Amino acid sequence: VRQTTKYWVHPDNITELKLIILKHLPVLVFNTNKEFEREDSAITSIYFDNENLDLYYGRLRKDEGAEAHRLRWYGGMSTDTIFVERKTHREDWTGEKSVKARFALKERHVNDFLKGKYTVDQVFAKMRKEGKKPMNEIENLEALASEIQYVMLKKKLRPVVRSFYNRTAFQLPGDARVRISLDTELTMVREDNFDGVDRTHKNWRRTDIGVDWPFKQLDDKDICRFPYAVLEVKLQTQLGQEPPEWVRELVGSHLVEPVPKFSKFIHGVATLLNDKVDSIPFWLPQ
Repeated sequence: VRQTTKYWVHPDNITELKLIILKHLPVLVFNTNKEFEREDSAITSIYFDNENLDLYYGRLRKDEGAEAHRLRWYGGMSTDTIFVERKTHREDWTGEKSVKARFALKERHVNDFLKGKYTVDQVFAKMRKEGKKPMNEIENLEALASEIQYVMLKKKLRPVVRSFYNRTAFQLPGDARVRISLDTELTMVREDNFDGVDRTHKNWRRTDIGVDWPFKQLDDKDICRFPYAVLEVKLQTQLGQEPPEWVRELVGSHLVEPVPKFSKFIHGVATLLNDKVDSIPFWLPQ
């Protein structure tokens, strides 16, 4: 049985919270000398929606099958691999869950792919040629890309909001019993042109910022500097036991504030496009 929960963490409780976790879990690092630079922690996502904000409303109301679409990269602006990600909301008798699917695209192909000029076949030509991945897996990835490209064109999606944050990942590899992420410097930035400002100049992302938090060059109206860290806890508890006592103690402690449905996408839209949206998540006033 797997459970996911999200919490806010006041800046005054961040260090103390880290000390508790690191007592039990290692931090993942991605260089072999186990040294890391400032940009290594960065994760940036460009969320797409249309001018009616169809996707925002779908995710807000938690419609069955409501999709969120985002283009994500890890690290700094030299990063060339862009993840085209789709999150789907699911509900049934067993309860709730989030389903994520993604495929990878070189940066220089992104615009052209989104316009339907660069086809899915073209996208996966090198992958098929290589013969590394089994054919069925390739055909299923291509179906994913076709579905995403179709919605993008069909619903006229465009860049709307960017989330940026630094993520620390606490996890002992090959052990999913407990996985914890702490996101700091959380920021949302406008990427839309809804007020007539062509923020991306028809690129898939603005280029007047990189990962240079705190992004002092942005106009105040374009940015939301979130005050709290966001903590996410992914448990895979073996039926029919309970989650580790240190995990339970932690989540129930004064250190964290549970915000079950929290969503950086939804927070960004509601905060930055406040005069435009007609419904608001319940972690915000009304």
